[PDB]
Amino acid sequence: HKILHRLLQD
Amino acid sequence: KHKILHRLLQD
Amino acid sequence: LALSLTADQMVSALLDAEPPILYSEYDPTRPFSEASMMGLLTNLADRELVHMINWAKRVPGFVDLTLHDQVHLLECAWLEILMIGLVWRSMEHPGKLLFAPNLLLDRNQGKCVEGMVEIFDMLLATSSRFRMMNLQGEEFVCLKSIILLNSGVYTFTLKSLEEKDHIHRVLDKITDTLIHLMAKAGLTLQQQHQRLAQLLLILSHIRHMSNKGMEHLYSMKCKNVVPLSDLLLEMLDAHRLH
Amino acid sequence: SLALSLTADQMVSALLDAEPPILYSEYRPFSEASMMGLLTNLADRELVHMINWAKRVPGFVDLTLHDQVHLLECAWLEILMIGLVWRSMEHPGKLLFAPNLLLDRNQGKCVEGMVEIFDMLLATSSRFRMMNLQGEEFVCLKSIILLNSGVYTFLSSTLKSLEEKDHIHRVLDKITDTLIHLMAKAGLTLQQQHQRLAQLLLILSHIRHMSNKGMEHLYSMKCKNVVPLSDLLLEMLDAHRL
Ligand SMILES: COC(=O)C1=C(C(=O)OC)[C@@H]2O[C@H]1C(c1ccc(O)cc1)=C2c1ccc(O)cc1
Ligand SMILES: COC(=O)C1=C(C(=O)OC)[C@@H]2O[C@H]1C(c1ccc(O)cc1)=C2c1ccc(O)cc1
Repeated sequence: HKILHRLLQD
Repeated sequence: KHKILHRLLQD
Repeated sequence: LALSLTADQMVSALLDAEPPILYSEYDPTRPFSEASMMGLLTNLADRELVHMINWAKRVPGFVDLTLHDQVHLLECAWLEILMIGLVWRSMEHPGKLLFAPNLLLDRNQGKCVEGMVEIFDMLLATSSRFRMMNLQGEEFVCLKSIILLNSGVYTFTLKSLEEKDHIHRVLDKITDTLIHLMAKAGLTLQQQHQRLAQLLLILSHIRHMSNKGMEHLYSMKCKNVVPLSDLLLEMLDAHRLH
Repeated sequence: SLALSLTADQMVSALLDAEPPILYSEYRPFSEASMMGLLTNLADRELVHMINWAKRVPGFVDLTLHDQVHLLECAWLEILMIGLVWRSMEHPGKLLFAPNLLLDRNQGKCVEGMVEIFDMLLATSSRFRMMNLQGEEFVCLKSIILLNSGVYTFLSSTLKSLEEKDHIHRVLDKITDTLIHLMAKAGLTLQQQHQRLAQLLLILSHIRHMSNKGMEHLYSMKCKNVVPLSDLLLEMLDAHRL
């Protein structure tokens, strides 16, 4: 549930 | 077979 | 013919074609189980389907279609139609789904059916959207008719593409009728197109719920939780779940 | 503020500018694994660009990270499929997955369960062709899918969650205004405008249906291990059963 979170910040 | 719905659509 | 109806005559026809609200076979002597709750909902849905078939025949344009195309549209849309009905009946019962007048359930109650509470939450959400938007009954019967004609239209030799064109013309009349209602209700021109879009976008959510609904019903059928009527088995089979 | 102040022309310009690029597949005969491998490899690369496009959809960066994550988890396959359909417009009977992976129905469907999905995608593409969907309209529809698909599945009941949903609904209304503007510019009558707008939004119901079906196929491929699903793909897929 976190790779997407990471792409959104990145 | 003859579908039940197809028959109900005629009544 | 449907295309020569005015807006007012379209609304009149759809209000008149409305099926009744049916009672559940709810037996309050015993507690619910997964099987008993699912038995109640499937028995209700099965009785409601017979009235729906008779309602569909009264939706303008529907009887011009061949029996095969009528069958396909109802097979595609039946659960969407039951669901929009339910959300409509539930509007003025915040937190609850009015399956029937004697079967008014909150989310906790059908947590007792595995995988049901997800669907229930979506249905309550929709009912809340409708309440907030203040959906009117005349708008509701147009939306229900749009679902019948639209959901199976894109999955339809030469008789094919006149049948598809007839459907799109009737759908255009139902748009015309929606805008007319909104204009008569005093909405501005910009408010009219904004509300039309808001209502039609809800149909995507209704499709979604129906899809999730169908997969749950299939899983219930496949775990032998409840016996389904021969009619429901065939409607469910059209969605060809796997 | 930023997005609610744009003119219709500026909205359209912003959405056109934010468009992601067309990606290539890999550069003889296919198999089941090699076919889905190309599509999953592709989808995975397309997802990375989609996130960057989402950030440029006016309104989107106003939302919390949680909410942007939820919208993308709900919308992603609908967005990939509308792109595909758009790309395939000028290729009757074929899906342009990438410029070098143009796939017919006529292609011996080595993937099992893929044909019903393909057919639905083709019928949508034929619908956009019939309609003469314009690029400016397409970018509006794709933004509506992003913003709409997850909007009712916000089960959060607080004052920060209603102000947020009202903001997404305000942005959605703007995209509606923008669509209407395009149609007015194109010289459509008010009656033609409302009809076309309805026509386009009813296609989104069909797109949702395709995504729902597509997702089930994907989850069943996950369980086979014959295809290497990427880490991000596993997570997006996880979100639809979670
Ligand atoms: C128990 O949770 C779910 O499996 C369902 C629904 C939902 O949980 O309602 C909150 C809903 O979709 C099903 C359902 C239904 C359940 C059994 C059937 O034979 C047919 C339909 C439904 C149904 C919807 C409307 C209606 O008039 C009758 C049944
Ligand atoms: C059996 O065929 C199906 O699994 C699918 C599709 C269909 O066969 O044609 C689109 C479609 O939905 C899936 C799919 C897809 C396949 C693998 C993925 O990792 C992600 C998406 C698809 C896909 C859609 C768009 C895109 O840009 C890439 C893949």
